[PDB]
Amino acid sequence: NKKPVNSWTCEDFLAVDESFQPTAVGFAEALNNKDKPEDAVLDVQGIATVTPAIVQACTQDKQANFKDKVKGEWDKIKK
Amino acid sequence: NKKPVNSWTCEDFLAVDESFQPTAVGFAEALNNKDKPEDAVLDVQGIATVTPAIVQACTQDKQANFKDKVKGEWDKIKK
Repeated sequence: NKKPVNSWTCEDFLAVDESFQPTAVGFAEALNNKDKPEDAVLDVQGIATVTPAIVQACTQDKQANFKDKVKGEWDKIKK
Repeated sequence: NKKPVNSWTCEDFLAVDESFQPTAVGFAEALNNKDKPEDAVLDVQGIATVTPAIVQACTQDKQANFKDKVKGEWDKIKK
């Protein structure tokens, strides 16, 4: 799918090759985090921790918005 | 690594473990799509192909700005 990522559903995400799921999550997270991009830091551990929890959350709610599942899982890595 | 990604030089990127380099490349690309997020497109196979080219380019120019090499290699791929 060449759909813009913010339009991906959880279903679209599960279709990406396994080795690249953390990349799709990192991308969605950074694109929508919207804190100043000049201060944006790569949180490898955060992305690695949330990815399986996202594949999990996504499997249980295939039609949800992918970008939205990322934010909600990422809202447990800081809060 | 706590430096903001937009401040990274090639030396910082070469320090990222091989398994997370494509996530770093995709994260850098997302930071450039902050103004109109709903139009950002993630091309996972493109990330897969270009990452090793950026690693090599960075090895030969360690002092250079990381995002600039990301853009340079991606430009050589499309155009």
